[PDB]
Amino acid sequence: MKPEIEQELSHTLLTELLAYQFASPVRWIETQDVFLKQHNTERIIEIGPSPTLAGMANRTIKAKYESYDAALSLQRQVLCYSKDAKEIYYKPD
Amino acid sequence: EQTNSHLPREKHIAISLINGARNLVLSGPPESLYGFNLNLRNQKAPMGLDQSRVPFSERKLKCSNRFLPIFAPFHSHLLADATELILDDVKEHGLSFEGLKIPVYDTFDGSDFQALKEPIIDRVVKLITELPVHWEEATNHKATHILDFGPGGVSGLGVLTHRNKEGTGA
Amino acid sequence: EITISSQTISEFTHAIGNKCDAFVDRPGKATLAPMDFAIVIGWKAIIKAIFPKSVDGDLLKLVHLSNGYKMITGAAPLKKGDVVSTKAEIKAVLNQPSGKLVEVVGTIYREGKPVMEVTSQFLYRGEYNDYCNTFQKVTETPVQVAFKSAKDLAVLRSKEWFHLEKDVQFDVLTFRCESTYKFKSANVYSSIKTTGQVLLELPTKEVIQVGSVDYEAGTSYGNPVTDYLSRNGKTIEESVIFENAIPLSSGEELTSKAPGTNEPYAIVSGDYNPIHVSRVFAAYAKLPGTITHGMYSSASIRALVEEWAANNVAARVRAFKCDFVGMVLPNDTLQTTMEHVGMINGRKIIKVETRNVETELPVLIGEAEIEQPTTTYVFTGQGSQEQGMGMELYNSSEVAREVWDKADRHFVNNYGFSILDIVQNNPNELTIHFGGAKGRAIRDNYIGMMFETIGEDGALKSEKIFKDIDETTTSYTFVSPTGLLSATQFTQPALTLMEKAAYEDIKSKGLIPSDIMFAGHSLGEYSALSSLANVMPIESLVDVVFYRGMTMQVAVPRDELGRSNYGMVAVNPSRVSATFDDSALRFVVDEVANKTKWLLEIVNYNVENQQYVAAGDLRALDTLTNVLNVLKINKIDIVKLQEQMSIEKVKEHLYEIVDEVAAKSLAKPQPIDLERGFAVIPLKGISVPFHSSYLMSGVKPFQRFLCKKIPKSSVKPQDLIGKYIPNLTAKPFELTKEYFQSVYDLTKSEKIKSILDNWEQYE
Repeated sequence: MKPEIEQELSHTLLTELLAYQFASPVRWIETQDVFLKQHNTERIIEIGPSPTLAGMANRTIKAKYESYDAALSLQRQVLCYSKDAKEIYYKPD
Repeated sequence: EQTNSHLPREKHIAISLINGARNLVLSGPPESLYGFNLNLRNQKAPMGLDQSRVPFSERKLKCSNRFLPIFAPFHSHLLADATELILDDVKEHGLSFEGLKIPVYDTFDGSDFQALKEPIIDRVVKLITELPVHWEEATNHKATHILDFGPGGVSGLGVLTHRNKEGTGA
Repeated sequence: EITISSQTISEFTHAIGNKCDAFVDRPGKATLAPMDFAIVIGWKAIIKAIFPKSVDGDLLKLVHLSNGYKMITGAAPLKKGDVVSTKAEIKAVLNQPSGKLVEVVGTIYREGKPVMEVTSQFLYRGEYNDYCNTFQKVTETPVQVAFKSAKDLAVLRSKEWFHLEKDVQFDVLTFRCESTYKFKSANVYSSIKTTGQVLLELPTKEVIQVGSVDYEAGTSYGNPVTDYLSRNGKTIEESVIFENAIPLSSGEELTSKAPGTNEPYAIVSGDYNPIHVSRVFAAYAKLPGTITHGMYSSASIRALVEEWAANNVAARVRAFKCDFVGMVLPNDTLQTTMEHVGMINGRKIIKVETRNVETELPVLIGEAEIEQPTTTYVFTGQGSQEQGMGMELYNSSEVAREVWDKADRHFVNNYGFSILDIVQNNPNELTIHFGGAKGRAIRDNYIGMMFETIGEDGALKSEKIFKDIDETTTSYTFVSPTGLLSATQFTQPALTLMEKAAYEDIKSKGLIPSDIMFAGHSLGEYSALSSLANVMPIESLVDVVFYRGMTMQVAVPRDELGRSNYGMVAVNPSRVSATFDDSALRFVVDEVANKTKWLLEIVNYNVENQQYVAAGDLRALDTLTNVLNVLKINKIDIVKLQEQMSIEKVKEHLYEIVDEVAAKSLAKPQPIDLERGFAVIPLKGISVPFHSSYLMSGVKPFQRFLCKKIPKSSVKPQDLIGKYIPNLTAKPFELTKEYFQSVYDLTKSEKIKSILDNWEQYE
């Protein structure tokens, strides 16, 4: 695709995704089943006031990917900006 | 089957040595055997759990597992390509075993090497590298004294084959 | 052209002792080649650059001083099917007091595309006066000059080396520049050619060149172009160094040992220098014996940092450079240290020193850039607001302070409030005053913000809801009894400012990987693509997220009390029964919306079997909290009724259950206060069932608002494709025809189904 075309296809799709995100259910399960499984992410970092997605990640790891992380030997590190700030900035105690 | 379900078949794990009723040796890649004992640490219990006050059928399984000082995946499919290469070197040299005199039991089948259609060396290289070990089938004795000339001594084969034959008079 | 065979890799890794499993041949994995196999590919291109006549030296006193590797950003490592060629260019031949330095940068090509650069550096020791045949090519540091007064534009237009080719006003300029020096004595220059491009960052994130640099002079003593940028601007610094460097591993673990002989590495890499192998050449140049190859100590220490710093992952190390500060005899034992010091572009700067342990003298001083682990960023939505969001991150971080200060003075100049005092000193009500000349310029922002919502009857109720702000209004009051920071149109600009304040502080420290996959929940969505895809500025983000808060709030009809018959409920299906499935409750929601002809939908698909959030009218919410209570005591599982009953007769089975609780739901006073159930936690503070089909009518003014706040040129697709996980279509963002259909089947869009029809004009 030409670079002028592949913006316009992405421009309309990015707006139609956000505008209809307002009125369609957020599917955070198979969202979590992408960046835990399809991408195999070690560092999951929440940025927010309180870990409502770090705790939402840890409940999906133990329910769906505990025997998965043992078999493929991934050590997933869950992190938030609320509590785990010293681990992100690499200023460890 | 829990661990190999998350892994390809080139990292599949199989039973290699069966040293008894409750003595097994697993074999595979070292990283996927490390995938085995991470799962087991979730379902095992520490030795000082003191399950004496919980009834028997609702106890948790306890075990000790650790890697052996062995630097090849013996008795598995990982070395099946090596088996054709080894007996080619047997053919290039003067390696052959003549007429047998005492019965030597097969390790996988449990049969005698005196009754073979095949030669012995191209049988035994299929038997160290590829085929698993059924040890208590292989020492299905009529025997009173058993001598381990092998390594280990107090840690050798003789101590683990002692516990299989504690009350059978060996 | 060299072809990377499988035999050439294994002979190389055996010669250097690289144990790492990515380089040995295994089925189910493409056999990877070493990055130190660059010098095997590119030796005959590099050392051909010290043979020309203009660089005339005693070659037998050559000292290999430093070599460095650099993977090109976006290039894959070498494989065993790759047909690989090399072009090398020579950078700097300069006469030093310690000799004649030669730097050669050899860029290794593969199928046309470049893969990695090898920055090698030599030295003809001695004294050399050949200033006629010396030169230097340097790529200068990008300096970002920030223009703040009005005399500053007058200064560089007096500089004859600057020539702007456009009539474009500019705030800040980055000069990405390259130089070519020629010498005439030790520190005078015979000629300088300095060219370069000047760059402007637009508010729509498009980079357009403003002009050029063309400097050229003879018999100078310094470069004016760089000395102007040295004082009148800051360098664009990417190597951000920590305050206290952290050691990676400590103890004795680190040792390595020299070979017995240098003959295996010489025949592999082609490094046939007889200093390393021969007794007589090494004794001729008075060097202490048949010393080790430098390229062995390159590949040996790099194999140490690849397993002890990158956790034996071969793809992580992307850059490695070392200085051959000392010499090592064979069988010497080398103890190295390994230290994590800085960051650049999300990959870890790691500095190493290799010391001969029986002498304690340094041999190598090196530096490596390895990738981080595979990182993903999730952004928190609304629900977790509290007073004091990141004010320690506002008081202590520069870069996070300029995103709050830039945003509240976009609120206080265009909407009439300050978002800092909403976060810091949370009020219960806020009066917006429409005062003088600029105050009448603020209330007509509020008059233009009109949402349109057609009813269910098909009649277009083009009606005015803001009677409260009209051409005579001088003040409007925002009221919320809990607090303004908990009110909907103020909670969400407070989050996306806080989450971009934390992101741009994290981004300024060099922490952002290139292979990241980022996401956000409901409100977080915007906080993501404004952070990582930078699709809208700080000022245009805060308009959308405030407009979205007023789009969702008055989309639901209120009574005289300002309360509503709608709401949201968080559902834990594990608390009713351990055998209560995912398909258990979403079957319950399916039938009870079909029976009563109400709207009830689960809007947050957060966690399998533990965290769902159901939304709809409160009569359906009092229905659902009573069904999941009565199915706890009766222990009725639907999936066990699948083998007990047929497919259709479960629809007639629910009338004995749900009609009893639906009648008692209407027997309560209709705008009910929801109580806590056994498997039900009602969200206290919410009143609008967003992410449901109720708000489908209210999208069309909001969909028009994004088309002027998200400009056409700001969409950089490379940060979107495969890294952005939406919430509408929860598989990653990709512009393929199967992806648009998955969007269109879920929302019945109008604009994509036009381009889904005439799809074939893409290539």
